[PDB]
Amino acid sequence: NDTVTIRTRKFMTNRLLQRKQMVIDVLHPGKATVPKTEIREKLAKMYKTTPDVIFVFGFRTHFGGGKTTGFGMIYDSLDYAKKNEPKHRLARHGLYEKKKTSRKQRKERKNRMKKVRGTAKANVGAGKKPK
Amino acid sequence: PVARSWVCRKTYVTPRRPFEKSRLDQELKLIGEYGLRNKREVWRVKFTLAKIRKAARELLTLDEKDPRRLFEGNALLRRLVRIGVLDEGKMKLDYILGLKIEDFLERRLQTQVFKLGLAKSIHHARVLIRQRHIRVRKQVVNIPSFIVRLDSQKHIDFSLRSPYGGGRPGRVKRKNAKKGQGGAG
Amino acid sequence: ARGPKKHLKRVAAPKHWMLDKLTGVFAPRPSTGPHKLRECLPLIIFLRNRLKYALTGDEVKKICMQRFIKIDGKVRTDITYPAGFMDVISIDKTGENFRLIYDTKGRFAVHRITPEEAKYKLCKVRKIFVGTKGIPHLVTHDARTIRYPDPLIKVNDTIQIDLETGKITDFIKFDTGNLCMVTGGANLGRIGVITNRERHPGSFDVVHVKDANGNSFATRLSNIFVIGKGNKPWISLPRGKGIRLTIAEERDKRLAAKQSSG
Amino acid sequence: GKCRGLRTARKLRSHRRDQKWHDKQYKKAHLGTALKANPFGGASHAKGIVLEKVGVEAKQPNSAIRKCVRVQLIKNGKKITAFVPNDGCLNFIEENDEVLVAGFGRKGHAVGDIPGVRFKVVKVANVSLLALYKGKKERPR
Amino acid sequence: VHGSLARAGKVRGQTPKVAKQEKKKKKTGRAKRRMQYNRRFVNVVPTFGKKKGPNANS
RNA sequence: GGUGACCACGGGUGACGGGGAAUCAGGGUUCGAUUCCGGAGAGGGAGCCUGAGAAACGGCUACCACAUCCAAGGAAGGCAGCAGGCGCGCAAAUUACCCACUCCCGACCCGGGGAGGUAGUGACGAAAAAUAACAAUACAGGACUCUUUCGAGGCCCUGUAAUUGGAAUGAGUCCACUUUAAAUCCUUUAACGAGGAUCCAUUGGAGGGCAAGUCUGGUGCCAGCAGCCGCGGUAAUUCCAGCUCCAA
Ligand SMILES: [Mg+2]
Ligand SMILES: [Mg+2]
Ligand SMILES: [Mg+2]
Ligand SMILES: [Mg+2]
Ligand SMILES: [Mg+2]
Ligand SMILES: [Mg+2]
Ligand SMILES: [Mg+2]
Repeated sequence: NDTVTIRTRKFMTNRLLQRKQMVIDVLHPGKATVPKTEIREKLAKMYKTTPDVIFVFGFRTHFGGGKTTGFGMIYDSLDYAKKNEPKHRLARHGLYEKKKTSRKQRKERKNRMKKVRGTAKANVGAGKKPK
Repeated sequence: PVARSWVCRKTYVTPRRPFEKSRLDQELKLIGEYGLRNKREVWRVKFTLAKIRKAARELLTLDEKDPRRLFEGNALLRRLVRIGVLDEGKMKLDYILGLKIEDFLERRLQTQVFKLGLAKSIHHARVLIRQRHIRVRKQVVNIPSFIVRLDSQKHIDFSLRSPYGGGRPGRVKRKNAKKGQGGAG
Repeated sequence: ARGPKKHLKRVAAPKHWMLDKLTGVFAPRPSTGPHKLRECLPLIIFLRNRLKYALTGDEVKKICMQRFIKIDGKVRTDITYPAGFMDVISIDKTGENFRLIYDTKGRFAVHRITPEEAKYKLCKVRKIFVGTKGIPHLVTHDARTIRYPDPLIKVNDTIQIDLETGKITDFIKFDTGNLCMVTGGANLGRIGVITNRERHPGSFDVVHVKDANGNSFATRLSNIFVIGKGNKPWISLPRGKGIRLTIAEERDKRLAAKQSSG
Repeated sequence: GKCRGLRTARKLRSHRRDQKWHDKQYKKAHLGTALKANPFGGASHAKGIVLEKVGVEAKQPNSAIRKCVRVQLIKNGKKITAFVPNDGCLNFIEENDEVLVAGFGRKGHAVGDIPGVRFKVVKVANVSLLALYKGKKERPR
Repeated sequence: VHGSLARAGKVRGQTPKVAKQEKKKKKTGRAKRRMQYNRRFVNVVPTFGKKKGPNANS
C-alpha cells in the first residue's frame, strides 16, 4: 500500500459484451505480489467504478520481483457480468455456486440411466441403492 | 494428439578426438581465464562461433550484390556489432571469419561485471551473479552466460534488494548483529 | 476415411490464419459456405485473433448469439462461418465495417471502411449460362447467383453487387489496361494493371500484370480479380496500396520508423 | 576401365549392388543368416538360467582358467557360454539363477584369450554383478 | 571339466583390507577447474626435469 | 492378341507411403511403428440393414478360434479407444482430476466429449545452472625492487593450516500471495536455514593407442586384467588394494 502503483496498457472498450478490458501491471518494489482483492479496489478507484464487478486474472510475476502483469476486465453493469463471464471467475468472487458431484459418479449414474428403459421412477431411482 | 513442441537442439559439439595435450591445455586456458564451470561452456561458444562462420562462408561463396547475400550479410553483421564482438568499422563479411573465441567469452555477463569493477575476480563475478546481486537495466539476471549488448553495457549495476545497493542486509549480517547485541548488556 | 472430415488440425490450418501451435491441437474447421476453406477466414479468428474483441471460442460465440455481426448485411450466428474475400463485416453496434482484403503479404487484413462505402461489394463471375424458360443466370465467386444479368457481362468479369437488394450496380470488363488484384498463389495480395493475357488452349491461361512501381509478375487467370477501371480502383485499398516490397526495403522502412519513433 | 557414358546409370547402379554382396558387413546385415544364427536374435541383452559353472583354459601364450557359466536363454532355449568378468564374481553365481547376458564387445567375435565365449554376465538374480562385486548390495539371503 | 574352479577369487580374498584414510573434501565444479588451472599454468617454472608430469614420483 | 535382359512373371522383405530424422567438405549411407497428410484394420474371413456418406464393428448376420454366466431349457462377446491387468520379452507410466483452454457433436448462447487439457511415474532426450567467494597472516614463485649472490618489502598470483573471520547466498523447513476448472510446479515474498560450510559428486582410468605413477603392500602364468598389442612364474608403472594424479 505504501509503495504500490497500478498501470494499464492495451486498454480498449467493447460494447459487444459491454465491458472494458485491458492489461494491468503492478509495481511492488519490496513486497510480494499484491493480492487480487487489492488490485480490484485500486482499479475500481482509477476508473470510478464499484470494486465488485471487476475481474482480474492471469497474474504472472516477472523474474526478480518488481512488476507483475495480468489481465483486467471491468464491466459497465453487474447484470452484464452475469450475462457474459466465465463461471469460474464468477465463483472466485462468490457469484456462482459450483456443482459438487464427481464426473466419474455422473458417468456411472448416466450409464445406469441408459440401463433403465422408459420407467421414470426407476430411471431417477437407479442412483439410490448403489451409492 | 498432444500440442507439445518437440523443438530442441544441442548447443555444443564434443571434440572429434579426446586427450590431445594441445587442445586440453588451450581449453583450460579459456576456462581459467573466463571462470567457466566446465569444458561444455567453452564448447558451446566455440559451436556458436562455428555456426556463424559457416553462415559467413556460404554467403561469401554466394555472388556479389546477391539480394539474399546482402540482406543476410547485413543482418549477421548487425548482430555481431550489436553484441560487441565485431568492431563497427569492420563491417565486412571477410572480417567475420577473423573473429575468435576470446572476444565471445569477453562479452559474457560474468566477464563484464568483473571488468566494470563490481567484482574482485572472475570467480567472484560468477558467484555474485548466481547469488542475484547484479541487474541489467531494470531486470536482475542470475545467468553468467548472459551475453550483454552495447546498449545494455552502461547499465550494469547492483540490484536494489541486494546487500550492496539498497538496504536489507543478508541473514548472516542480521544473525551476527543479533548475537552481538544479545551477547552483552 | 468413411465420410467427410469435420475436424481441422492446427498445423494443417491455412497459413494466413496466423494460428500458433501451442494454444490448441485443433483449428476452427470452417463450415461449408460461399468460399473455400483454404481461402476463407472463419469469423471466430476474426473477432479473437484479429480484432481482440473476444478471448476464447466461448466469448466469440456470445457476440454471435447476441446477433451483432452482419456478414453481407445478414445476421450470421455461425462461429466458424467462412467469410472470404471482399466481404463487408458490419458491426453496427460499434458502427464499424471491414472489407476483408488481402494485404501485401497475402494475408487477410483488418481494413476499416466507411459506412457509405460498405453498402456494395465487388464479385468475380465464375460462369454464366441460360436456365429454364430462356432465363440467363450468373454465378459469382461468392457463390451467389443472380437471374437476368446484363448480357454484356462475360465470364471472369467483375460486378458491383449491392447489399440488401442483391442486384447489379455496375460491371467491369476484363481486358488489357484494367486494375486487378491477385487472389491466390505466390503473388497473392498484389495490385497491378493487366498488360497481357496468354491463352493456352486446353490449359490455364497466364496473365502478366504490372504494378504501379513497374514490377511485372505473372499468375494464373483464375487468380485474377479485376477491382477497377484503368488505374483508379473501385474500392478502398488496404494499407500499402497493394504493392510488394523485397526484403531489402521493408527492412530499412522498419528501421526508419523505429528511428522516427525513438 | 569403368564406363563413364551419360546413359550408363543402369549398369553403374546394377554393378554397385551386385558388388556390394562381396564384403562381409553388407552380406551379413542383409542376407539374414547371421540374424538367424545369433543366439540373441539381434538383441543387445538376453536373460537365461545358469545350467552350470564351467572353466575354460586360455589360449596358447597365456595360462589361466577363465570362469564362465553355461546358460540357456529363456527365449528360444539356446545353450551358450557367458564369461563372469571380475576377480571373484563366480562365487555370487550358483545353480539355476536368472542372469542378464550381454555381448562381450566385438559383435559375436571371441575376445581375448577366452576361446569361443561371446557373452558376459551383467546381472545375476536381478542384482547387478558390479553392485555385488563392490558390495553396494547383496544377494537376497 | 577339470574341477579347477576351487581357486576362484583367491587373490582378492588374500589381499589385506586397509580402510580409506580420511581426507578433506575435494573442490568440485568451477572451483575444481580453477584449482587445476592454477596448479599447471600460473606456477610454471622452467626446470631441467624436462617438464615433469603432474603425478611425478620424485 | 498383351508383357518381357530398358528385367516381365515369381519369390523375399525384420516394407504402410510421403512430408521428414541421424551422419555432415562435396558426393553419398542408413532410418522414417511414432503426434502432419494419404492408406489399411478393428480376433480371421464373408455378407448385409440404416443413412447423403459404412461393406461401420464402442451396428447386425453366419462360419472358424478363443471365451463368459446357466437352474443346462437358454443368453451374452470383441480394450490395434483412455486407464489398468496377464503373457511375451533386453525393452516402455496413473484402473488420477476436468470440459477452464483448442475444437467437435446436438433441436442448441445453457448439454456432452478418456478428442483434448491438467497433474502423477518419467536420468529417452534437449536447454539453463549450485557444491563456494573475499580479506589479512605465515613460506615459496614472479621481469620483482633496493648493495653487484648474501638480507628485507615500496609491489603481483597461486598454494598449504589456522581461534582465521565476518560478509553473501541458495538446497531445504515454511506464511501468505500467485497460477489453476480445483489444484501442483515456477516467479514473488514473511520467519528459520553454512566452517569438516559432515548441506560430503560421481563414473571410468593412470604401459602404448590415449590424458594421467619407473610410489607402497599383497599375489606369483594363480587369481585376475586385457575392445587391440599384450600384463601376470617373487622389488608387476598393466592384477588385488592404499595414496596420489588424469578425463568428463
Ligand atoms: Mg508389415
Ligand atoms: Mg511413417
Ligand atoms: Mg474400416
Ligand atoms: Mg442421414
Ligand atoms: Mg466389419
Ligand atoms: Mg552435494
Ligand atoms: Mg592401480
